[PDB]
Amino acid sequence: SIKIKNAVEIEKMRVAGRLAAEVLEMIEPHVKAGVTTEELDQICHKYITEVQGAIPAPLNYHGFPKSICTSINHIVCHGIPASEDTYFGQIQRPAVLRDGDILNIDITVIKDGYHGDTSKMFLIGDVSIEDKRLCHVAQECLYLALKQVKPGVQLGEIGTTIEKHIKTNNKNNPRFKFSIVRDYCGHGIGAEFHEEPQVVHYKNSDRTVLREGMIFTIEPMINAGKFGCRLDDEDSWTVYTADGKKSAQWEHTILVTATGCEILTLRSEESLPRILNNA
Ligand code: NA
Ligand code: NI
Ligand code: NI
Repeated sequence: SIKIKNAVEIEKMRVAGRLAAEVLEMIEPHVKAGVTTEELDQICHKYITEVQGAIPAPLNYHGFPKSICTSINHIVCHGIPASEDTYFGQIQRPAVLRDGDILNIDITVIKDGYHGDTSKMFLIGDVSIEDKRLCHVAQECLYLALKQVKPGVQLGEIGTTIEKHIKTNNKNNPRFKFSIVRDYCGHGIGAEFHEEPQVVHYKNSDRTVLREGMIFTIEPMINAGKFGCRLDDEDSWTVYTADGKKSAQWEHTILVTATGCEILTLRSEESLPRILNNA
């Protein structure tokens, strides 16, 4: 059952989404070669708890051992902040940022019982053209999906729009060909982290109709190689590309408006409007 938020819930979700964006704005100057993901987790936990008077959701309700998810390079999602690089058998489980890395920081804040969920890519020092393209095309996927959202649109149009963009990029850029992760989806979000509906990022024909007052996440994960992932059996959380190529993701929490959508997690650096009129 999908929740339609009332005026009061929308204003609390607006506050939680602004707070989630603010964490990502605050952390940026700390993100550089030689910093551990553990340090970023400490800086974010202190800011969320002591400055924002909010809660980091992963730590408190999801059984996650830390306050933020930090996914580097071939990590797709749910990277665990740590003070040292470890190994999942022969697979690197990184925690220390190096020149050339891409980094996803995923933030989920609760403020007065409502969730704000968002993530972005950081480019660490001199990043390859390949890796810049991957991060840039992943954000184009999110932006283009957002431009399809308005009351009356079927949910399947989101993944169809993302897969159309990736098929177009693959036709026009066969040196930089990408795939869409199938294992993880966007979701209704509000008083509860995981609400209806599920939002897949690949071509599908889900007939669920978007309505004004629905709030959900769009969070496409784009792989530089094949679509498949592998779960870390040792730490229960770290998701790797099955082929060891890099993966990039961007996430926004969005409110369906009368004529389009509101990006509740929009950041100050983004050249996307806070409110899209898609009618
Ligand atoms: Na990645
Ligand atoms: Ni998230
Ligand atoms: Ni999410």
